[PDB]
Amino acid sequence: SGFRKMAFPSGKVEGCMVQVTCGTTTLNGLWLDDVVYCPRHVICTSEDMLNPNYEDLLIRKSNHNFLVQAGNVQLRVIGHSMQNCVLKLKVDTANPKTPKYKFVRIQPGQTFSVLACYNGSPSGVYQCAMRPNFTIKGSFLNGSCGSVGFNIDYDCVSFCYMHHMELPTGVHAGTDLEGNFYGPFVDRQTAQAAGTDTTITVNVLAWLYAAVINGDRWFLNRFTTTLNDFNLVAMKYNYEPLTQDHVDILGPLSAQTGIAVLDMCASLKELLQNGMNGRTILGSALLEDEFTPFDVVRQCSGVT
Amino acid sequence: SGFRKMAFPSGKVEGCMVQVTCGTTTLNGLWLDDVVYCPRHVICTSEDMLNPNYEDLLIRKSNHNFLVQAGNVQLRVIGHSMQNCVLKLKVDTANPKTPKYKFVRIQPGQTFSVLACYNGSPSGVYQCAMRPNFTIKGSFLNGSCGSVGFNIDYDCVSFCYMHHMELPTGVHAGTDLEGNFYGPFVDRQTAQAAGTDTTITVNVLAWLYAAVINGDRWFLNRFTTTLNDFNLVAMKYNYEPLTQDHVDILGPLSAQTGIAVLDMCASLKELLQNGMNGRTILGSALLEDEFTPFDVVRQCSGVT
Ligand SMILES: C[C@@]1(C(=O)Nc2nncn2C2CC2)CCOc2ccccc21
Ligand SMILES: C[C@@]1(C(=O)Nc2nncn2C2CC2)CCOc2ccccc21
Repeated sequence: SGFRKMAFPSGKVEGCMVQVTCGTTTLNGLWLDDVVYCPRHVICTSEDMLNPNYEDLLIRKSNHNFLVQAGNVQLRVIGHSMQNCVLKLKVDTANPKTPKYKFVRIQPGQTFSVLACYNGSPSGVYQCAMRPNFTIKGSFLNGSCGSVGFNIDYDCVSFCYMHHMELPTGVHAGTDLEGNFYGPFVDRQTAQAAGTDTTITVNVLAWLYAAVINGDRWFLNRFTTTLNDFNLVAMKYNYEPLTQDHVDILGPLSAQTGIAVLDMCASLKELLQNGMNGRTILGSALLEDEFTPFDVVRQCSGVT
Repeated sequence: SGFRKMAFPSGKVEGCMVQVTCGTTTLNGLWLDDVVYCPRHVICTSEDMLNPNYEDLLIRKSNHNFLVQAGNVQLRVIGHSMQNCVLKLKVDTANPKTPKYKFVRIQPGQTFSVLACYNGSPSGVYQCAMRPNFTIKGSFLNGSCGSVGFNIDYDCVSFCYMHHMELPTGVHAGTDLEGNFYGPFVDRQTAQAAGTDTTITVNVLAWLYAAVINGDRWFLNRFTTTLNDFNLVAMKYNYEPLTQDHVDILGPLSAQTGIAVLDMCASLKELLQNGMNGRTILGSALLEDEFTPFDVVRQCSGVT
């Protein structure tokens, strides 16, 4: 037992991190097969970021201007193209460590692991969620752009995120591996404010189920509620509305614990209305929303 | 910017995980050079755990009774010995993926990453701290024994922990890689209760410095305190006493932020006495103590 904010093992993704340099700018690239993926802002100076015309800035770049280094060995760049906000650099060598992989675009509320990198080298791994306002709250310093977010299904790495930007509020923005930004964000040094960061209700309920499985039961009460009644409270507390799809997804956790989904909603409702009163749930003093119901099942069963 | 509970990249340790089976019991082993390290309780039945005589149980075991599998390939066991609470299985093949490594015994308050494993396969990675009562609060199910805790200094993995046990309270106990338990715990299914789980004061102060660096400054006040005055409050709140050694260790964070160590102690004192009042610091509603001052510097500078 015990329940932790766990990230996927990062080895398969570490084998893909390379360093990409264009002019004075160095960031991270993802090397899969004979292609290196990186944020297109690698071609910009700090001055260009205010109002970059990426197509025009890219005409001045040739294959030899993109320096790609995998560990301490240089990769030969034989092609380059821009797909949305990422550059795809064709190299003459397939990455020998390329794992089985997919490029997926996740939904808000979904979680993933980030392998934070600097100069193509991994610094650490942590678990994130795509917020309902399409930002992530990561740990990213200068040089961390090009670090990726991913999930793993046994031996297949599903890449879902590539880091590009830090908003003036300290939150993070990026793209899927096709270069499309999550949310309305653009790769330009301009006023971009995030919308309401609501709480991922289905994730909190999944985490309440993990708490019951792992022995933290104080918050369980004698009440029940309905989806409509719960959602009035959820609205008031800036929580995502709960749908019948969410109830269905929580079905296995409900079955394993014997606590009906709406009963757990009534427990959550009282926690919202009354607070924790100085108590904790799974070592946290706030309601955690960065575990999906699939993460809870995975961790509570021991999936590898 | 942004600050996260970050674990080290696990690739180097994933390359060392093997499966060890003895009789009906399967757990994890750590393969470094031509030795596989695992908890000695691999030789026990569930019945043996009540009062095992490890030397006597081990006489009935031969090299061929320890089945070691690295991925899907069997390793030939050519020697076996017991060192304290671990077994060292000599195999005929050096692990080709053995990283540069050390075996270190950490102090309470120190943090490390755990690569939770099942049947020699990695399931996830998370950051831990050796609690002041010598327990860890991990996420460990049946079959996770033999999973290891570690730190990394560039390319050198310092192994500090091997998982062995779950106490009836849901907390975890284990050994360093020489097989010596942290704390007073023994590998026997018996009444073992942990002592006071105090808060690692120097870690909380380090995390308050990370919060100021990353923009969360509301808790900064107009006060100062002394070590002796701070420690009276720390005692009342079950916090570890702060020593001049801790003040010295926080020196670089104090320098970087311009906030004297004792001023931050006065901020911590008011947080203890007054609570958070429904506010958060780095997305947490409790004072976090699982970041050392070295972890804060590492993450805030981008060490790889
Ligand atoms: C490259 C840059 C950026 O945000 N980098 C970044 N990302 N996460 C963290 N950091 C560092 C600031 C800490 C700089 C600001 O202008 C922009 C504008 C758009 C896209 C990127 C960027
Ligand atoms: C093997 C065992 C154990 O605690 N295993 C373990 N460790 N972390 C998690 N789990 C599973 C229980 C979930 C079982 C109980 O008796 C003992 C007694 C001593 C040492 C080990 C053990």
